[PDB]
Amino acid sequence: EYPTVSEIPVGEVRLYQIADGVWSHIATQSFDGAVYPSNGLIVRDGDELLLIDTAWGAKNTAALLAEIEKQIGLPVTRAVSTHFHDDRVGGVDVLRAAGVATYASPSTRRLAEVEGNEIPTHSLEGLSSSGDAVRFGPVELFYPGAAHSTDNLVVYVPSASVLYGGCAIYELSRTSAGNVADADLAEWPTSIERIQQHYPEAQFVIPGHGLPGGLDLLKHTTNVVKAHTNR
Ligand SMILES: O=C(O)c1nccn1Cc1ccc(C(F)(F)F)cc1
Ligand SMILES: [Zn+2]
Ligand SMILES: [Zn+2]
Repeated sequence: EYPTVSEIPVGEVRLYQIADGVWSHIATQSFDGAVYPSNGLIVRDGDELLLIDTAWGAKNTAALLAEIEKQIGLPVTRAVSTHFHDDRVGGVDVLRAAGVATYASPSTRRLAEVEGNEIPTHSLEGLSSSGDAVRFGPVELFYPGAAHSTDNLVVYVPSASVLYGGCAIYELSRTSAGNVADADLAEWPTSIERIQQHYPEAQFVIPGHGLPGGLDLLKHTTNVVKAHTNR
C-alpha cells in the first residue's frame, strides 16, 4: 500500500515502486504546526538514477540517499527541483555534498535565492514559457504555467506513462487549498488544462503531497482551487 503520513516518522523516507525503473519517495515534515507527507520521484537513467525533488529538508534528504543506496544501489547523479519551496530544494546542499549535480529552471534558482532557500547549481534551459517541454534523460520536463507557484514544473516518464504533478496537483482527499501565498489562483486552472492537453495518456498521476491517482486528480485540483477563489 502507498505509505501515508502517519506511517513515516519525520526523518525517515519510504520508497514506492510505481513501475520498472520508476519509484516515488515519500517523506514527512512539520509545517505551520502540523506534519505533512511529501512525494518526489526516482527514475532509472541507464546505470544512474535521476532524482526529482528533495525529501523536504537536509535530514530527510540524507535519509533518502541512504534508502536509495540500500534498496536500489545505483548512484543518484542528477536531481531536478520542480519549484523553489523547501519541499523541493530543501536538501540540495546535502545532494551537492554527496556528489549529485542539482538542476532547476532559471526562475526557480532565482526565486530560491530571493527566498533564502538552497539553490540548485545548474540552470535548465528551454522552460521559460508556458507549454515548453524539454527532455532530461529518461523524463520530459514541462512548464505548464503559473499554478501552485509561478515556476512549478511537472515531469513525465514516457516508459511507464507516469505523470509527476508536483505541488500543482492535489491528492483526492485534499478538499481545501490551505496556504497559497505564492500561488497564481487565476492561472492555476489554465495551467492544469495545459497538463491535461499535453499528457492525455498518463496512467499514474503523482501529486506533490499524498496518494497517487489518475488524471482525475487534475479535475479535482481545479475544483478545489476554483472553490477557494469563489470564497
Ligand atoms: O501545499 C503544498 O504544496 C505544501 N507544501 C508544503 C506544505 N504544504 C501544504 C500541504 C497541505 C496539505 C497536504 C496534504 F494533506 F495533502 F498532504 C500537504 C501539504
Ligand atoms: Zn510549494
Ligand atoms: Zn508542497
